[PDB]
Amino acid sequence: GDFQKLREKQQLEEDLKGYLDWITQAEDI
Amino acid sequence: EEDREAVRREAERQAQAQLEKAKTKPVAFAVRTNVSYSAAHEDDVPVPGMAISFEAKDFLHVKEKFNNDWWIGRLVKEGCEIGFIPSPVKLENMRLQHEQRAKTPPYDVVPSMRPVVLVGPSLKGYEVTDMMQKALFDFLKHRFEGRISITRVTADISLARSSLAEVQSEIERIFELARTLQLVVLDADTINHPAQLSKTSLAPIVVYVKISSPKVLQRLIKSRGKSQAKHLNVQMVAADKLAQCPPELFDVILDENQLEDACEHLADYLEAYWKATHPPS
Ligand SMILES: [Br-]
Ligand SMILES: [Br-]
Ligand SMILES: [Br-]
Ligand SMILES: [Br-]
Ligand SMILES: [Br-]
Ligand SMILES: [Br-]
Ligand SMILES: [Br-]
Ligand SMILES: [Br-]
Ligand SMILES: [Br-]
Ligand SMILES: [Br-]
Ligand SMILES: [Br-]
Ligand SMILES: [Br-]
Ligand SMILES: [Br-]
Ligand SMILES: [Br-]
Ligand SMILES: [Br-]
Ligand SMILES: [Br-]
Ligand SMILES: [Br-]
Repeated sequence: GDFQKLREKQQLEEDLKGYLDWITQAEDI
Repeated sequence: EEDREAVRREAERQAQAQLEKAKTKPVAFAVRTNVSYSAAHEDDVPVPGMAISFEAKDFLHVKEKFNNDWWIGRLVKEGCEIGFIPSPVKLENMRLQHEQRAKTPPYDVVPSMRPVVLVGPSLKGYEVTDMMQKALFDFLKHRFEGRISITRVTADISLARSSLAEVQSEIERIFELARTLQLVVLDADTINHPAQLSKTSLAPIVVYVKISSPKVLQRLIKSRGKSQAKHLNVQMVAADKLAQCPPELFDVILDENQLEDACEHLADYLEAYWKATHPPS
């Protein structure tokens, strides 16, 4: 449980969710 | 004496005259500078202290020609006002005079509003990039409604395939869209890298839509299905190339992971560009 890797991992989860949502917003135009 | 100080003080009045009168005039054309300038007394500015100063790669809006030595215009920058710009022959003459006492064109015409071009997060023509850029174009359309035109450019404008004439006419169209100082945004299919337009006179505002994490981009591509994941490598390689560029190659970098935050950043930048290009009356 390296903490730095934990928060990095969580940051990448947030990034991915954000971009997936971004793409979805483009799809419903 | 005050023999002479009749004419050479009426000249200064007649110069300040034209200068105030050009304040309301439209922009005749814009230039990107290749040289810097700061007025020295011996330069003999039609109104002392009224020459503009600029560095290389600045942008100038030119209103009119005062004489063979001086144009009237402004640095495209908030707070900067109308003043005198030395013409290319005047710049050459200052250099030549300077050499004598001690014994590469200076301006490129560019659109009056720099066209916005989006690059990234990867290659255009694939879903992740095309959809992420599409959301940005749609935002700008409404965010700047009444002050903007967003236009598709299919012709390969980096060539300045598409014939020479087809490219030239698209380039002329982009200049024309910017003539009345509305924001201009290009959806330019062929442009994936800033160096692609560097040799044109388009002088784009280059917006980098940046996904910081390659792992994130890979997952996004995979989310599109195997038809897109087949082309994973070429997209990953292209994103890595943008990531290697020095940040100064980009005018705006949007590395925000929420659409609304990326939009706000881009809008703030363009709103400030609007101010720089539209000085108060
Ligand atoms: Br001066
Ligand atoms: Br200035
Ligand atoms: Br500018
Ligand atoms: Br002004
Ligand atoms: Br001179
Ligand atoms: Br809006
Ligand atoms: Br539009
Ligand atoms: Br041709
Ligand atoms: Br450029
Ligand atoms: Br050009
Ligand atoms: Br990563
Ligand atoms: Br799959
Ligand atoms: Br397939
Ligand atoms: Br990358
Ligand atoms: Br930035
Ligand atoms: Br959002
Ligand atoms: Br900004």
